[PDB]
Amino acid sequence: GPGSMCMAKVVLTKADGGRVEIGDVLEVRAEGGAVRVTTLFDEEHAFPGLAIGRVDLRSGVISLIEEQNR
Amino acid sequence: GPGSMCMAKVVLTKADGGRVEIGDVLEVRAEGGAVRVTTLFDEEHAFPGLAIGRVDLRSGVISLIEEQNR
Repeated sequence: GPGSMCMAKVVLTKADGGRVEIGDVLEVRAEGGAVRVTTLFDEEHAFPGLAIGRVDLRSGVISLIEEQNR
Repeated sequence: GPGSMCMAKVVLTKADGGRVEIGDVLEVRAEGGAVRVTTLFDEEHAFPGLAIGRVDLRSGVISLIEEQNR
């Protein structure tokens, strides 16, 4: 495979129209009308109004999508 | 090298109470009404009524859940 190894990364778009990325994730979950995600920094994030849309293991990218379209 | 990236694996539960797995996946996608997933064999799969529930990077397990709970 590739010349080195890393954990996955998350990417999302806010209701503000801005974007956020989270590197070195240990886990991601769709739960309670939100996405939760946890890192090797012992930090945990939460993003309401999202769901897990795509997982691309060729590059380790996890793309989130808005669960509402209104 | 030594050390290199490796593919995830998917798990899901059927309406019969049995379970199904897909090993060494290149990609997984959700479309709200279904999940779809592709392997290193150039073989692709589809599962209506599911969505992506979690991605656990500690083990490489992707787990699917039912898109309605009613």
